[PDB]
Amino acid sequence: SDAPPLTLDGIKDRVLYVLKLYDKIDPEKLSVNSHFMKDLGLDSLDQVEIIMAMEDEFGFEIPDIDAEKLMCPQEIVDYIADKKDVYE
Amino acid sequence: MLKIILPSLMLLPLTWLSSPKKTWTNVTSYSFLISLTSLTLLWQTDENYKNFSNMFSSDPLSTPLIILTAWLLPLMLMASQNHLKKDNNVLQKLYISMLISLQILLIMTFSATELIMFYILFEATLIPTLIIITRWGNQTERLNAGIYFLFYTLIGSIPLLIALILIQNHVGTLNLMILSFTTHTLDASWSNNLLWLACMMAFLIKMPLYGVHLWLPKAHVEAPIAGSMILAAILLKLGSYGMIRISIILDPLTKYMAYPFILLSLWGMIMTSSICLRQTDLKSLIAYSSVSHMALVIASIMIQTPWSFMGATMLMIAHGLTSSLLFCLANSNYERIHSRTMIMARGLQMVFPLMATWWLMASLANLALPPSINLMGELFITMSLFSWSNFTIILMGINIIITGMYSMYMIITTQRGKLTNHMINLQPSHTRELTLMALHMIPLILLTTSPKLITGLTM
Amino acid sequence: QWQEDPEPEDENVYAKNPDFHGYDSDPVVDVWNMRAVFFFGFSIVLVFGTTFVAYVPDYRMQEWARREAERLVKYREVNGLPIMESNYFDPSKIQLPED
Amino acid sequence: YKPAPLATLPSTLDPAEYDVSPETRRAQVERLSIRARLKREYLLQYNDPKRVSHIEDPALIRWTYARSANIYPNFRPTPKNSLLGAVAGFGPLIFWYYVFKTDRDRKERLIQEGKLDRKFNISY
Amino acid sequence: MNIFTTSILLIFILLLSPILISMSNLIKHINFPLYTTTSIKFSFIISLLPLLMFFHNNMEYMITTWHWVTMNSMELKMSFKTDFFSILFTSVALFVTWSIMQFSSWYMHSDPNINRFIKYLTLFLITMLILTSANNMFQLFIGWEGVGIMSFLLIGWWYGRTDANTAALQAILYNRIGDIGFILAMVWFSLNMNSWELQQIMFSNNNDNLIPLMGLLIAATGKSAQFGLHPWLPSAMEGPTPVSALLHSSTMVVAGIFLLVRFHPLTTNNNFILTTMLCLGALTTLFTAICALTQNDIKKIIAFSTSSQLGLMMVTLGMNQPHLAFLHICTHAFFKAMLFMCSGSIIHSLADEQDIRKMGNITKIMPFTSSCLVIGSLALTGMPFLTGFYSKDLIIEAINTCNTNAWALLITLIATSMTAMYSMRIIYFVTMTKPRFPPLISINENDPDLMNPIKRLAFGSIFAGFVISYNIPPTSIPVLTMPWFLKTTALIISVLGFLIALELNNLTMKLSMNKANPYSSFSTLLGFFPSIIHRITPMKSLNLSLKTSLTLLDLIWLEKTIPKSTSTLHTNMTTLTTNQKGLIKLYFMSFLINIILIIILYSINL
Amino acid sequence: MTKDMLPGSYPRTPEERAAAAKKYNMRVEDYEPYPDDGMGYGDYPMLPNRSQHERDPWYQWDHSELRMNWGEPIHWDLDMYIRNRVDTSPTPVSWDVMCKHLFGFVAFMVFMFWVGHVFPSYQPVGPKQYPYNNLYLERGGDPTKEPEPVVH
Amino acid sequence: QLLREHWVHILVPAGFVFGCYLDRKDDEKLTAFRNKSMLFQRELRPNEEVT
Amino acid sequence: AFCAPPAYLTHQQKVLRLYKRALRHLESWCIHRDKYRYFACLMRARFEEHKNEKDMMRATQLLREAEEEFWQNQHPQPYIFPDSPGGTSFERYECYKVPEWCLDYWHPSEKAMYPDYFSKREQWKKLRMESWDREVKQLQEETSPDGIMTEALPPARREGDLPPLWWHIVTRPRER
Amino acid sequence: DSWDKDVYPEPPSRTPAPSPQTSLPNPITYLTKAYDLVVDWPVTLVREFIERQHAKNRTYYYHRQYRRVPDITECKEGDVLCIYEAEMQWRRDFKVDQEIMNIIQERLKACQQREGENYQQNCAKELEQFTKVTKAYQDRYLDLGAYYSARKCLAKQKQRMLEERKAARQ
Amino acid sequence: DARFLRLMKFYLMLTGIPVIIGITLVNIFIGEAELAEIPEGYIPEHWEYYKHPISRWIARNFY
Repeated sequence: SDAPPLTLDGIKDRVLYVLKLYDKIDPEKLSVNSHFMKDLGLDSLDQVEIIMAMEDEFGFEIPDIDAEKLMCPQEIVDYIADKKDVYE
Repeated sequence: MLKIILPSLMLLPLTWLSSPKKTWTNVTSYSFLISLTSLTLLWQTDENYKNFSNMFSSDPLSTPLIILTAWLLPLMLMASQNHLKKDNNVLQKLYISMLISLQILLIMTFSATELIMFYILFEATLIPTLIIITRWGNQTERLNAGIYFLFYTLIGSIPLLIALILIQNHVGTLNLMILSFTTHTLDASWSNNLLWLACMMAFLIKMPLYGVHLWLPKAHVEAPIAGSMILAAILLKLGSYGMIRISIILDPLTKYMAYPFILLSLWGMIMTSSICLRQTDLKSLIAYSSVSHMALVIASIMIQTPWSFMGATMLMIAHGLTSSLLFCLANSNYERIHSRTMIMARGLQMVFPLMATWWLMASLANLALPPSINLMGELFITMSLFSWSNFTIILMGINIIITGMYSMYMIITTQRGKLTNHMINLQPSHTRELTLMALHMIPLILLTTSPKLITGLTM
Repeated sequence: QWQEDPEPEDENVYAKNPDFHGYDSDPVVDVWNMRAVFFFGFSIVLVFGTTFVAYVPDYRMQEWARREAERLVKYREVNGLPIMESNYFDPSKIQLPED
Repeated sequence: YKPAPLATLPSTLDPAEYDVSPETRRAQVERLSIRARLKREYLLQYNDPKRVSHIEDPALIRWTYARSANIYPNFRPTPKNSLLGAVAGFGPLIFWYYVFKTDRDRKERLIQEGKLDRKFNISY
Repeated sequence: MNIFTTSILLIFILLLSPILISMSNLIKHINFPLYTTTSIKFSFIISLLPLLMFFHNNMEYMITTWHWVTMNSMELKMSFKTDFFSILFTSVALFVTWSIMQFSSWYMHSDPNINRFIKYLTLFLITMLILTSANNMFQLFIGWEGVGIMSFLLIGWWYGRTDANTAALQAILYNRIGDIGFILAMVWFSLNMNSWELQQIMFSNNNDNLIPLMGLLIAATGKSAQFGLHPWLPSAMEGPTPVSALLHSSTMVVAGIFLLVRFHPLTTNNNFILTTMLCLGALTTLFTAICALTQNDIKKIIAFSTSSQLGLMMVTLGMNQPHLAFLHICTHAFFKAMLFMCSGSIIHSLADEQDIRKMGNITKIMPFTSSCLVIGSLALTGMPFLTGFYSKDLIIEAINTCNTNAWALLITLIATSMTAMYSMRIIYFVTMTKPRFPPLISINENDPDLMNPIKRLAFGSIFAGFVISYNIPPTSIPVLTMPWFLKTTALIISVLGFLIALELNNLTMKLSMNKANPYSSFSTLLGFFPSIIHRITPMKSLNLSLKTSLTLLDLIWLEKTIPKSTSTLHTNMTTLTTNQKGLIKLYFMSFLINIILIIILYSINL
Repeated sequence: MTKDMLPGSYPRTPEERAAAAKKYNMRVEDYEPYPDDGMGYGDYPMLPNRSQHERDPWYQWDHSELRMNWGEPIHWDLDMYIRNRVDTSPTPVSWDVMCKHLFGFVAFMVFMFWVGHVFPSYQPVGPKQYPYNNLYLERGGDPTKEPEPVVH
Repeated sequence: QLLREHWVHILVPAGFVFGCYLDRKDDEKLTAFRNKSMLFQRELRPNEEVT
Repeated sequence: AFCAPPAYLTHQQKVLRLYKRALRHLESWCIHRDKYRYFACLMRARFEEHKNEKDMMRATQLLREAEEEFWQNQHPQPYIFPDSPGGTSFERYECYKVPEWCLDYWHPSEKAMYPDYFSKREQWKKLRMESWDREVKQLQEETSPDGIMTEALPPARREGDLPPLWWHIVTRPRER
Repeated sequence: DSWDKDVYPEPPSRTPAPSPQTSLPNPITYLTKAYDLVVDWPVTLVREFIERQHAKNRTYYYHRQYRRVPDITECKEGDVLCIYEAEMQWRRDFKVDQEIMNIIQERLKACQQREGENYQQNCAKELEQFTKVTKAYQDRYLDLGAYYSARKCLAKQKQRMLEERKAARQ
Repeated sequence: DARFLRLMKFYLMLTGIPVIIGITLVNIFIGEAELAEIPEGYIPEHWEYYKHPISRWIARNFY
């Protein structure tokens, strides 16, 4: 009855929202096209820590082989959206 | 019982005497009208049976069948229109002028006063059948059914013949409603024991057992649909009109002698019903389900009790419709997909949202459903058996459980699930076929209301 | 190669006569046949056939049963007889063998 | 833990999946090429225009034909099969033969006294 | 003799109106749920008048309405029975169902087909009242299996999710077993009493009616899923939550257990099945309760909770105190059909999330449901006057007072402590335990299509048992003597089941990793009953159908014995027929043999 | 369909095995047919007994709902091993012990009832005392025969 | 008129008539025990026949 | 969903995957959230310790018995979301997602409604039929003569061209 | 309905004799008195109007009496004529021997329903009437198959009498 | 599916309404004859034994 659909902006303004709570990276100087391993100083293990918040933010647990690929936070906005069929 | 046949003769020229684009229409319309003329014989105000002629006759047992056959004809004549959409006008006529003969010959049998006229039409039903399955089959294996369907039906027929010969030598006339009266008590001799075989056996080929029933799947798998309806509807469950009539002369021995054929059913009645879980060929699936039910009817006649016969007549006719129905339900998909496969089109009800409600009303009638007749037949057959033996239920219950699986399982793997997205060739529905399932059920819905009609000799 | 014509691929006949009922390709044979299917069969044979699903009285002499039965008790039960006496064919007019 | 044929074990156990050796590794590559060439055909044929009918699915057919009309030629008469079919065919057929018979023939000796009082029964 | 008959039929005419108008080219014009739900409102209004007639006079009519068939000293007539059993349940199973459609418009909108949905409930809602109202044992049987069939079709509703198709079919598997021992019975009575209807059937008070009566247990265990057939119900929570409310707590689980109370004067005169009422019925009060603790999906937890309550009804039949049961049949609906009714309000507000781990402050975010859920679960166990006393009291008074058994009391009493110990769980992890649920707040509430029905079950769950306690004719003579620690048992014991569950679910707060003992893993899943059976029977009782019955017997043996052994017999004798070189130096030496034979033939006869 | 695209009979002559797995579109080593002992299992594979649940439920297949692609040939008994009938899904508890606690529960469960049936939890009182002898008239009797002797 | 592209419709009901006659020629062929049956054996008013 | 899982080509993702599932089998033990948040950082160290070892034997012979213990520690009923495999609503909304080819059987009186949505449809399907032979030709001339073939996952080259196989993923039905 | 259906004095009806304090209106008679003017009063007028049109075009029917038409013991073997009459005379009584059993059934249930929990010693009169019937029924028609013809019943009645005069010999 | 039911529902009404309306009118006006006893020898006319009007009309024209 409720649960209004997103507009890829309540995602993008909400994904980056999440990443700023992590406190080990992202000192309010990241961006939307900011890769993880090469220009933020993460491990691969530090990446699984990221996707779980997004998983815990929507409830559609990402498969094994899609967190392997999602590094940029745009790519996270870019996969959430292709699935949930946004931009009507 | 003459005003029926003689019009049905006049249909046979009508097809050869009609124009091409007017022929299914005329012949279809009157065949319905033949049903009404094939219904006047319901005026059974008394137990005094309607012995019209010195050869033709009637009963409460036949009058369902006689009605039924004239009702299957428009139906079966209709369901094979898109099938053979392309063919000569000749075949498009001959397939009518051959198929009708089943109506005319069976009427003569089911009305018959005798056993010869039953006999010499018990096998004259064969010419219009074998001609079909061998001709309009769609498979390389069409022919072996025309061999199996042919010979088993005959290899038993000939002892059956010889016994009718013998009975005449002792008595003279070999007819009904006389042998019933001038009946002698048998000596239970070995020579007289073989007679009980020969007079039961061929009918037990029709009603298939756990044994000889290999002709029944090979037949239905390969018939287009009209070699499947009648072969399921009134060509099968024809033995009963034979097996009830002939059983009357020789009751004082068929107590002790009939335990095998009874018992060979009540195993196969469970096995065929349990085979009918783990199968692939849909068009085979139904063929066993008929063998499952009719195995109960063989467990009916050999007990001679009224509710047992009633348990058959409420079951034969209750099965012929729903059987002839379910082939159409499959024929609502084989003509679209062209494969007898229970898995290829599984996630329907997105595309045929209504036809599902003809599967669903049917499969329920396939199993024992309370406000129905496939139960009332399957119920009374249980009741008589509980009298015959209080442990048949240990065998019956194993079926009605299983019957609650495959009948519904046909719904699951054919109307529930993710659709096979890769079948563009799903024409939603021909109004041709879609009204078949009406012309099966609305009989049941009405016939279920007042089944005072459908009962046998006894009620 | 053996030189038979190839398979005829699917036809997809809901392109002309999207009102195609199932009977023949040409538009005006479906309509004037189905109306024959319904009326000759589906209307009258059910309706006028079901007119006998209620009519055709005393089907095998059951309605007549109650009358004679209700009669047979009120004559037999009032006077002193026991209903359902013991049997058919009284021991008179039946000659059993000896010993 | 103890695996069984039913309720088999996970794949993280069962020490395949670990031996990345060029004799074990090549398998998981070549199946996968064998697999991709094939699915790519279905992809190349699913969304092909002019595909108007369904798709054949021959392997599905090879399973039915293998199961229905390709059994009897593959028969060999053996024990474990001739002994097994009789005990599946005639066994239960002969088990009950004593049951229903003795059910009756014990029912019959009682009826010929009255020790098994016929209550209000009419079904025959 | 006029008003009473004229209404009890008329409710069906109300219920046949939604369906008989469902195909008129009219449903697509109007609000068919409200139409239906409006009819349901008048049906209850009409239904009270019979109930208002019975309490005043206790009249128990036996309407027929129809003659179906004549059959050899059995006039098969439809006919309706009504005596304290199809006069109250007929209204309360109807009343609650008013509180389902209103819900089922709110829950399950954004659905292209409710009109098709709502159709099927009234198909069901008719069939259950038949089962209830049916005089015959066959008219009943219509309401036996049509009830079952129609649940297969709402459990399996989203006709993907074959897991839901299974758990629908799983029920039908066990329901068509409950079919059997029913049909054992309805066969036996005919074959000993040519009636099929209850009235004459009662006259077999003295026949040692042992096995038919045991068949009813099979019928009981199918619909009223005890233990040999328990697991279909919780698995059949994959369907929509109102259906789980309507069917599987108030209008199907009653069926099997309702059957026996209509046969209550025959379970009286036997002392063996009168036990296995208890020893089987009470098993479920214990087992499913233990199972119910360490589950997480609510709709399962409520489902399990029926199965114990389901048994405790049978435990009434564990003695000859049946009328208490029917009183517990009623009250069991004004609770369970609140919680689902209350749980979908919890769920559909937020996402389809329906396990408790992911929510913990329903008190504050929803002060409404967290007020009425408690009206359910508090009143459920033993709250001293909220209809789970006027039910539960008179139960526990008897169980510890009749000469029944020893272990049955314990497992009940231990389990009667245990209706708390999972209600405490639900009413703590959901309603307390500072929240945990994803951030988006989409809670829609105050919708008068939601409160107004939730209100009434609360009004019902509080008042009705009292209202029914006195207004009914008192039978089942109540032993009330009960020294200090018998009459006071259900009260303290439910309080006891709070405190432990409080400390147990309070010690999960402290930082400590707990050990995976078999306890709370045996009971976490099911007691392993599905996990182990649902992969041997369909691997044995299904693999005992291919290689012994199709690809052994029907196909590769039987196709040899008669046909191919015969064809081969002839074609082998056929080659030796006509495989001679066409000479005459051979044929004549072959003829001359015949010449000698017919000599040597004739020269013996003489 | 082709004759030598459909199955055969127990491929002896190990050169032939290539004409089975490449027929069925399969890796040769992985293809070992049935032991041939008796039944008409011909040149069909074995394909270890995976229920179709352990298959990674993500990854859209060519045949949805069924966990197979357009080929990757079929387990013989793919009627039971679909996600409609059976699940051999690896269970957090082991079969021999899992099959033990259940039957170990019940066999202990039943034994208490018999233990309890010995010592029923009765209430220390007498039985009822009915109005008349044992009423002989509504319980069901014959009030033209004798009266009955019993009385309080 | 034209070449009678539809006349077969007359064809079948001529059979139902002809059958009802042949069904009746059967009747006057038997025509015995017209009243000699023990059951009815009713002498009529002054008029002539029964069946 | 949108990729293919190949052979798990190395120890890394095998562990990230193990960490993924194993993590999820802790919250069902740690119902409360504060309780949960603690044990993860400890188990975090259980990997961050012995981070880099390079002993492939011991890497496996730690990673192998890592489940010989975890299996006897995991939770039987884990927390899987709605829409997740095995979970509620994994397939609920699949009884409606019709495959969009069937749309091309509606006749007028059903598509006489809205002459625009089909005015779109024809200019979509014009793109499809007019982009096929160019599309397939790429797959033909794609350098896949022998050997490795994962899926080849090919894009559109920078042209006035449309990518490879796209009717599958695009034009698929929505969700809800 | 005739006076053969044991319609024992139809009301032993009680009486309305309230005794509540500050007495209330009873919804039964506060509503059934609102019922016999609103749906009974129409429907009573309609059938009151249906009746008067029936007596305009009144039509009669009758019962079709039948005869003795001698039974089988007078009847000859082989002679199909005689036996056929007697045979369809017996199946013509096989109903009336059996529609009776429908009436007792019909009468054996309504008794205890108009007696409730009395149920016995007030339905023994009807129950003794039932065993009396069923005993002759089984002694008439029990062992028979479904090909029941009077030659079988006649033999059933004739096997039995032998024991009736074999057990009177010791 | 909708076209169909619209036709199924119609062509049955095409003869169901002439009947059901017609059969309500016969019973309203007339029908449901009564018992009677023979006038000491009358030779009833073969449909003086059946109740329902149309049923004792069919029996006149036929049978």
